[PDB]
Amino acid sequence: VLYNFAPFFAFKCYGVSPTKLNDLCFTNVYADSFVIRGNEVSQIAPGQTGNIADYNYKLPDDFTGCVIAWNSNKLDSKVGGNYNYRYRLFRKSNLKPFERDISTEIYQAGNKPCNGVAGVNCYFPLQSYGFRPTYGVGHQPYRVV
Amino acid sequence: VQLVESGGGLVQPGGSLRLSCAASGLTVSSNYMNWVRQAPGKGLEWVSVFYPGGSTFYADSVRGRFTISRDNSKNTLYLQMNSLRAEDTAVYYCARDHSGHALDIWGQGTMVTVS
Amino acid sequence: VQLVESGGGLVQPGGSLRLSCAASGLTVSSNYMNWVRQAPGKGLEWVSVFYPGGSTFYADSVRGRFTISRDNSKNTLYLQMNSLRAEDTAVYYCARDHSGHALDIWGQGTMVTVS
Amino acid sequence: VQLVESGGGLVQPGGSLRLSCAASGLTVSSNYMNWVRQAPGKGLEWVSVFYPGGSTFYADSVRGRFTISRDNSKNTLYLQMNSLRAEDTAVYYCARDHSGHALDIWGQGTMVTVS
Amino acid sequence: DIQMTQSPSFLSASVGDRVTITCRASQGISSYLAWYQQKPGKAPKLLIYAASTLQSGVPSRFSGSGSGTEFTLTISSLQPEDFATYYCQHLNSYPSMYTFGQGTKVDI
Amino acid sequence: DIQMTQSPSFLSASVGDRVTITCRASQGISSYLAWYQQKPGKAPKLLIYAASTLQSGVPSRFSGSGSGTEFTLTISSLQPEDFATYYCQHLNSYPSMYTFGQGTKVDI
Amino acid sequence: DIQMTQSPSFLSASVGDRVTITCRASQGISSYLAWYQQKPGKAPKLLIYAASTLQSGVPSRFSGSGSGTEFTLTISSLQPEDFATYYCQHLNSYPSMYTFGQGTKVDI
Repeated sequence: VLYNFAPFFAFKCYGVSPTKLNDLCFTNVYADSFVIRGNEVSQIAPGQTGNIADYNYKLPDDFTGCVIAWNSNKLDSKVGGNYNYRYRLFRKSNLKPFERDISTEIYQAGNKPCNGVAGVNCYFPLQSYGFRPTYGVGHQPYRVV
Repeated sequence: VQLVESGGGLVQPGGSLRLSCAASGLTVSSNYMNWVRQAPGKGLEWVSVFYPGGSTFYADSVRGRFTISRDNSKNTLYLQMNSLRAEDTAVYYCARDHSGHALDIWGQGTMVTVS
Repeated sequence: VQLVESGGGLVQPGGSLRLSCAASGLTVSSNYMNWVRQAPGKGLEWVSVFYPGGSTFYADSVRGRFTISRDNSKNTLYLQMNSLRAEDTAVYYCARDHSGHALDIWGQGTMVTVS
Repeated sequence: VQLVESGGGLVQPGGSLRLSCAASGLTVSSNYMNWVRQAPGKGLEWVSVFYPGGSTFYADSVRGRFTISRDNSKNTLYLQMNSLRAEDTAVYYCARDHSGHALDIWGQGTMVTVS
Repeated sequence: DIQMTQSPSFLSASVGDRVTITCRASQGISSYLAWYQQKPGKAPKLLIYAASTLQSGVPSRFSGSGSGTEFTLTISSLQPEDFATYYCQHLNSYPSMYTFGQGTKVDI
Repeated sequence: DIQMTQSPSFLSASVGDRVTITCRASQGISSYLAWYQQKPGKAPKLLIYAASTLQSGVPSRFSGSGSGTEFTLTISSLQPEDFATYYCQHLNSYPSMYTFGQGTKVDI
Repeated sequence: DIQMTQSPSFLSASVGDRVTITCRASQGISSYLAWYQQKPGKAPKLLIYAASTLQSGVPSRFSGSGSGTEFTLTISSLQPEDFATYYCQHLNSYPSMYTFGQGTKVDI
């Protein structure tokens, strides 16, 4: 049903085959969905290092699954701003494979104690995407499952 | 916060140098730190980057000969180079990234010439 | 045709240098190119050789510490050394082979002393 | 017996030097030979050791960057270093061990500063 | 890949008038761009970052506003100490990352 | 592991009198200890090794005797050329080997 | 393996007379041998190569002819600029390749 309805941009599978997917049995088939920049879709793959892979969502090395990415600039892009979507720019250390962090605590930079107010040397970790219809294909919104 | 840099001088082609980035006020093991190059009378260029995690990305012109290192004991950032006559003829800068694009705390440059 | 050579100076024992052989008129990637050594007040000696194909032969006294390289981008020949106090105390020459035995286009020497 | 030492000078951080220990009267391939370090205005410290057999023990502060070597052809002892700004800022001594604890034949020091 | 270029290059501006600088980005651009000031023989300092955010210690004299491909910065006051050089940047994907582009020169 | 320390550190001794130096070893010690003399700007030379063995070329003026944890060296004569520095050592197990400990200074 | 040696070593030759030089090769030799000239402090230049081939730019004054083990070169004219040094060579098998042998000196 995937091919017939939704055209795809990067349809890739690791450890399994697309055509031979139907005639196989699994006990659990998960499904993780998010929205990533176009040029950062490639960070969703085994291993890899980057802003998204290391600090937001890290896939395991011995990964058995499929990654689906298709453009959404027609719908997901907003009229003049899509500041809703955010990614974790600042984190102390990398994520163990298949992990999640939703903390909005203010990051600490420097040995000086960090107060609640961001100010200087303390930053709000999450940073907002900028989505507008006139942006290039690199910075256009994408949907990855 | 101050970022005083040491090292430099003149190194013959095919030689090696290391530069240390001393930072007092910010943690090197917690911020995006990077190296910026500026040949005399020309624009700036980017060399390395070093995330809070064990990650590092290099530019194409400085890949395979340039190695970066961090030591939390001295709270300093090190860059290791295996120089070439046109690869390293510039002042080197040490900076921190606030909002993922802007480098604010730029340290004083160190002259690294090859001859 | 001219073969101007660069590099040299003084390197401490255990150090490293590289010498580049700039040739304007002949292709380095097409001719037998070799390195010739001459200690002060003594006869000449042979160091390396570099065929048009990916082949290289070294003398016994310069094997394992001396590496040669060719770059068609700059049309130049490079020699990499990991010096020793008695291995490298001589002027170095760059030459081409016409008839498989004779070296005709000899470039100007470069002094490479160790101390 | 005399142990004259050569090498030294100034090496930039991240550089490399080698020091040779010339001994005329005792066999380097037969005695306990070792390297002793003395920063200016401070006490002495131990760096390496080299048994008659193919054995070598290093101190913790000089392990992995310091390599020792012996050549029976010249009857000399060599130490190879890959220097660091605080690892090597001292005069270096060459000695022999008589009774398994006492170093008698101490050679003249060689200044090895980094800058 | 995107290429950052600046149109003005060298300029001549007097004390009385103002100066407007523009740098273009090929294949579109996000809202993240920083402006630097580099007096000759000195390490450059951040002047304007993000979308006209302005920075503490940077005078309100400076103000750089723009959106999309067309980006620009303008100085309102009389420029007592004649500034020298200015640059753009924008962080990119894995291979290139920080792209500064050609510099700009302004003087008396 | 054992730590070698010397109590006197700096001292003041005249020509007429003698001088006694002691260095202590933590967690006990064997009978193997060497004493060195290092005039400023000169390579040190062996003075006394093992258990008060004395060495050829070292004057009978010097004599250092001790046993177990407490070790000491004494100079009997008037010390014409005022000596400068002195050290202890003892060879150890794999990780540490030669341990010299803090130095000692004696002068007029 | 073959060893290249020259008999004359140092020589004394006046302007009026000529000079003859010979270099010997152990265990026989092919017909490929080159002669070089090296004025002091200058990079040597090819003078005669192969079997008396002579080279463009080398004067007809020089002529070096020989066959087999015995090889020699002779200068016919009066030698206005007194030449200094001369060498032989012959390319060999894998380990040695270019063998130059001992040099030769001729002067007034």
